[PDB]
Amino acid sequence: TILYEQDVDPKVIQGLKVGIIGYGSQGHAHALNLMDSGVDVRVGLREGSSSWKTAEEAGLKVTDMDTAAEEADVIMVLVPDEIQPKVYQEHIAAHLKAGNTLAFAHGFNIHYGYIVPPEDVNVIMCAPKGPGHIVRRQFTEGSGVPDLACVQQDATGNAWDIVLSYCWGVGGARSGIIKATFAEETEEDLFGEQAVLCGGLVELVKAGFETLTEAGYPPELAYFECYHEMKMIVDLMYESGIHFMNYSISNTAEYGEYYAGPKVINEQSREAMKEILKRIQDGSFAQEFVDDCNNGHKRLLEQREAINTHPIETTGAQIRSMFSWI
Amino acid sequence: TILYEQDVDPKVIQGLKVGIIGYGSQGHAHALNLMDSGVDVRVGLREGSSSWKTAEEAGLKVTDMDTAAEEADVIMVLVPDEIQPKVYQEHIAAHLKAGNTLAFAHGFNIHYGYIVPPEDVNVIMCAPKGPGHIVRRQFTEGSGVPDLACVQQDATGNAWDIVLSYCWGVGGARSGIIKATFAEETEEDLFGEQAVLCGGLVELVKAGFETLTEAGYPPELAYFECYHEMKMIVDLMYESGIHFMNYSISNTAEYGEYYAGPKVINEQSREAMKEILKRIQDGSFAQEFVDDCNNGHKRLLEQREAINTHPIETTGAQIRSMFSW
Ligand SMILES: NC(=O)c1ccc[n+]([C@@H]2O[C@H](COP(=O)([O-])OP(=O)(O)OC[C@H]3O[C@@H](n4cnc5c(N)ncnc54)[C@H](OP(=O)(O)O)[C@@H]3O)[C@@H](O)[C@H]2O)c1
Ligand SMILES: NC(=O)c1ccc[n+]([C@@H]2O[C@H](COP(=O)([O-])OP(=O)(O)OC[C@H]3O[C@@H](n4cnc5c(N)ncnc54)[C@H](OP(=O)(O)O)[C@@H]3O)[C@@H](O)[C@H]2O)c1
Ligand SMILES: [Mg+2]
Ligand SMILES: [Mg+2]
Ligand SMILES: [Mg+2]
Ligand SMILES: [Mg+2]
Repeated sequence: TILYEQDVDPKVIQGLKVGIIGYGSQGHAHALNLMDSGVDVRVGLREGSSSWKTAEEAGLKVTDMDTAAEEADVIMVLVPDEIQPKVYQEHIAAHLKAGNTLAFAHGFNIHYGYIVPPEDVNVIMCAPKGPGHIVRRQFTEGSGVPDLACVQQDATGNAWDIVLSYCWGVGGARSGIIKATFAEETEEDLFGEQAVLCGGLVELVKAGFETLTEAGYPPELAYFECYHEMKMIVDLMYESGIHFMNYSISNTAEYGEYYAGPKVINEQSREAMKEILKRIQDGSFAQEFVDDCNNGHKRLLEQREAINTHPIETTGAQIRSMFSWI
Repeated sequence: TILYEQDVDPKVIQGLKVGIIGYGSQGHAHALNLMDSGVDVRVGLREGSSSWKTAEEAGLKVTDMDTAAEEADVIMVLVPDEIQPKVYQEHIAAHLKAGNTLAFAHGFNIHYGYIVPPEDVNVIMCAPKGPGHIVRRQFTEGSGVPDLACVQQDATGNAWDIVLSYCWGVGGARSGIIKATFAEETEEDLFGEQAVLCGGLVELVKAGFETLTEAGYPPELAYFECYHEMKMIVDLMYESGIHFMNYSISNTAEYGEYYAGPKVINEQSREAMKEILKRIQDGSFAQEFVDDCNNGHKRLLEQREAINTHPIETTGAQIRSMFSW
């Protein structure tokens, strides 16, 4: 089920030229981890982008997107999902040669049919299960974010060797690579970020913080209890399991966990998770999201403004600004 | 509202002998952080404890609980909350002298009245807002878990100086010390662990993992998606705010966050939080917990067995054992 360093061949990606289109969250992580893994990488950007100089200063070769796509054997598309079909049609498609590989870090555009690649190129994905800044940070610390590896089209007959070697180059074989399909990855990744990692988690910490401040407790106190301490609890779970986190916390807390958890994450919460999954699988969430992107990110940005001005953020920025380290 | 190093005086706790009763999750953290901060510390344990040799090997003075309470000026009680009244009456109370300080790391027993200390001793609390192993790890890395500082009784007239200095000694001034009362700490601490940090968080990750495995996804994939990635998201929030974590994740994920969050943490979840807080404030949760403790921890241990043998735990133990670093 899970593959590690003995299951992959680093030489396969080391023998191919990689073009990373974009330099955002995933783009910088993939480009720098592959550079450090001995791969010939170049980053493709719009002329005059502010990210040009950043990438150059980090030691990477930077060129325009058309040049990166024409030079590369593996073209990895790391611009926002809603932008990829336009960037693909205008700067990538005409430069694909039979025997190149087009790669993604999410299956959204190929699964939902917004990009249809030509027949004589591989279509692969290396999807790190982790946000880009951390895909970079863990690799520099000797660890690595786990990846899902997928092949939609194998024109060379070695697409699997190529995608597994690319996961190696971004740190995935340190923690584990799982083979999956483009539809599986798209659906589980959408579900996780909606239900648990970003949707669920940020609303649970906001609701706790608002319960405490509504009840009269000071917002600095509520930040250190519901928000800052979260990292500490999750660090123990990440390293050593729920059983070790529950051994570290007091018996008072552990009884409280078992009593309160099903009350806060209730039958309705579970039914909402089933409905989240249903709208992912039926394509309705993907259409909602692309509709909002074609309406100037209207919903996204009014929701961004609301959370960025929430009292948990104003209180947290002041607290964090006063931390001192020895 | 928040106090830092310039607001505390390290020399006060450096001038007092501290006795730590117990050596569990908070106990080892307070003993070793105070040792490293230049305080004269001893740990008090039962003769023959398996923790005795671990504390000696870490370089602490270790004695029996009655000797540590007789040697000390500040006696910090870091045994489980349900057993503090018995250890206090049998090994601590008779050794308190006028001018000593009795300290706790949670206000549960003094708030709910299970311990009533004598009149000429200070009664203080330094409550780190973090699990003990991390109170120690952050201090050794040059950071520190923030603390609540409280004074229930000030016999010496300098109990505030002592508790703030003690918070300095365990790393609290690096991140912030807030003054609070014993009632406020007890209520907010019980609420946070039940509603958010331990109850809410573990059931959220369980429910996402079970949704995916019921829907046919493999458990190892559901572990990496719902459980392992959580640390990574929370790290960004801890270091740089929700606005930075939302800048790091894709626009697809950020739209997904804002659409799905209120559906999973719903109006019922919010009403359950307000009920959790009401049973904390009215003492009913405290009595429920102490009744379970007086029944052999029967409910706690059946629920511990059920989560320790959940597929999320069996899958995680096997995944984590194969990490290369
Ligand atoms: N964020 C994550 O951690 C994460 C996790 C796993 C997978 N994914 C997947 O990785 C992929 C990329 O996501 P991301 O979040 O890394 O992207 P991102 O950070 O939002 O992408 C920013 C990059 O796209 C370029 N860009 C933006 N709009 C553009 C346009 N109209 N034309 C040309 N370039 C444009 C930007 O250019 P400038 O530099 O010039 O401003 C920047 O280099 C997506 O498929 C995503 O689902 C993301
Ligand atoms: N856990 C946390 O992170 C946390 C966070 C903040 C505050 N608090 C508060 O800190 C206090 C201590 O909690 P904790 O979780 O650190 O305790 P703990 O780890 O459960 O305490 C274990 C220590 O208590 C001793 N002990 C156990 N039963 C005993 C008995 N019958 N008689 C004598 N000693 C006994 C143990 O002895 P042996 O070593 O001999 O087995 C061990 O040294 C509580 O007030 C708690 O609310 C805890
Ligand atoms: Mg993801
Ligand atoms: Mg995603
Ligand atoms: Mg606490
Ligand atoms: Mg507690």
